[PDB]
Amino acid sequence: KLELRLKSPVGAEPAVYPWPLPVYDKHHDAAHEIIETIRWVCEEIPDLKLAMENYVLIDYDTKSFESMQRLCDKYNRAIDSIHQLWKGTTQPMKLNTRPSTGLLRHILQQVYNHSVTDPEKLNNETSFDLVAQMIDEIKMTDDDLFVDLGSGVGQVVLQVAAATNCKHHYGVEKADIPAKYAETMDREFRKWMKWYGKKHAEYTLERGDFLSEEWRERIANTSVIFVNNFAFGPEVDHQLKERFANMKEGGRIVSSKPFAPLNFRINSRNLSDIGTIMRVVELSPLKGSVSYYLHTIDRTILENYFSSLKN
Ligand SMILES: CC(C)N(CCCNC(=O)Nc1ccc(C(C)(C)C)cc1)C[C@H]1O[C@@H](n2ccc3c(N)ncnc32)[C@H](O)[C@@H]1O
Repeated sequence: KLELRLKSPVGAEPAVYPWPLPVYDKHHDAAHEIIETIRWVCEEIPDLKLAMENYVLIDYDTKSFESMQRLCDKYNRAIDSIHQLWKGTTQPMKLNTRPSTGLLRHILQQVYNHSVTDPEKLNNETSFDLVAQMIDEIKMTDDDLFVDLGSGVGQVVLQVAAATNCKHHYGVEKADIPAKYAETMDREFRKWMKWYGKKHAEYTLERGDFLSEEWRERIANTSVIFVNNFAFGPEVDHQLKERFANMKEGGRIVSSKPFAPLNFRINSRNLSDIGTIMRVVELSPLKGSVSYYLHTIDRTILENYFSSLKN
């Protein structure tokens, strides 16, 4: 039990890593998780950054236990010192805050790397930045209800719940492997958010089938749906159209394949198509990453067709 330990900046249980430090995949290992965690805690707390300014931006040897041990001791002592500074007159750091996008990206990486330990069993990454663009574009409020349809190991739900104020966030997933992993991710996410002292809106990861009778009314009372439908066959896409027809006004759907055409002009031969009750717009892709679509339930376009004929 050689070990490295990192103290929480808010008194939660320390993160404990074994030595030699594990490798996650060809591009991520525990050594760098540690270094990046330290650096993010220095951004969280400016005094900490000052206290180890002469240590945080030097490229330690991640293969020497002593070099890594020196980094963690330097950090752990600085934390002890900050916790004393807060005991005095100096006020602590706020505990109600949401994590910045950078920090959240780092947390979700370590949560994933700690939860999904054999990513071969998920055979049968860059989703974070795409989801982040969408979070910036699709404004959400404490009124809204969020769902990720086919939520996987849950990371997109975790991202949105950490970023927005919605009253609730849901993921729904039918396969047992990803649902198993989702339970761990949930566990880890709560651990590390506590560890960093950061807030999240409420969320739930469920096992279930979003095309079932139970989910019909749930979809109808959902105001924000994300669905990566790029590989759904036409049966499933037709099933979802049926579900979305019952959505309240203003309800939003963001997808990769559109559920109604952009050009849709309403006429007598198509007046029952879903295109009659929703605006559709193509959303800008991220330079580095391809088409995404925003559907907003607007029944007034049906109204304007009936008002027009009535003239
Ligand atoms: C590809 C989709 C469908 N899904 C993605 C899992 C991670 N979530 C995710 O990528 N969300 C997301 C990401 C980006 C976007 C945008 C690009 C911004 C539009 C939108 C959504 C895969 C999971 O859906 C599950 N799924 C598929 C059908 C099925 C079912 N009817 N009920 C239950 N779960 C089911 C399937 O078992 C997979 O675990």
